[PDB]
Amino acid sequence: HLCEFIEDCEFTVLATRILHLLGQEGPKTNNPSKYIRFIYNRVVLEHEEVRAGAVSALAKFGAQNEEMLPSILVLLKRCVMDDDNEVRDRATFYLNVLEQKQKALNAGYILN
Amino acid sequence: KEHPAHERVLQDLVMDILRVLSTPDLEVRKKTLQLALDLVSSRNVEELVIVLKKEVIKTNNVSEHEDTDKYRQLLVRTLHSCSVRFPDMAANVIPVLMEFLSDSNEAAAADVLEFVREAIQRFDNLRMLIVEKMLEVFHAIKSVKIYRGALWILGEYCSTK
Repeated sequence: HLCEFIEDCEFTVLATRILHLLGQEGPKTNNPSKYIRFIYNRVVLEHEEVRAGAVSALAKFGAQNEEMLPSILVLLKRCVMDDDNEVRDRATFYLNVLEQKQKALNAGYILN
Repeated sequence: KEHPAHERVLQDLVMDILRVLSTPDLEVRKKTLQLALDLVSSRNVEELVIVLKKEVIKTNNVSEHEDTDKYRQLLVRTLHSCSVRFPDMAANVIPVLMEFLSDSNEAAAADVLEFVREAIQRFDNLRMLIVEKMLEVFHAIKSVKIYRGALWILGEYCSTK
């Protein structure tokens, strides 16, 4: 309900809060395809900023992986990628950051 | 124009004609600009450029742009193209300056466009000055646009360690 409605019940501000929370929660509650499905959408919206949250939430999530995620988790960041300079940069950088640590290690430091 | 035997001169006479444009009507003007761009094998250029600069001054003036603004953007496009081909010069520096003066996004977008481009183009030298120029501009200024500007530039970085 939240997901859907909020989508078409708007307000960016809400998203900030919820994002943050969601950010922690991920794969302890599974339903991956859906959740992904959502996540993509959330990003769908413009705003470098709106887009950005899906990646950040993801870090706790990614790290944990779910009912299918690690392989693919690795595949995805690749599949979804962006320019728009500082938006480019965000993709690049997260990557670059990613680039910079053994992704397993990477996850551990950053997450905390 | 498909008199592709296309004589030198003719291209050249344009400016004269173009002068008339100062008695505006953008829409007409606009048609001109496209038209204009074409002839230049990166030449009859300077005289023009100069003239452009004249335009530029003219553009300053006191203005109450409403139509001409548009023109400016266009001009810049028209202008942009040339440069690609060309080796260009001080004139260009001036845009940079000019741009600093200005206050609306579309230009920033162009600028940015330039950011991109230039990032590709790198013969560099100019940039550095400009970067300086910019440094001034920057010091000299505040805004989201700027704020954004900083970001990329910052991103860019080099010397004066």
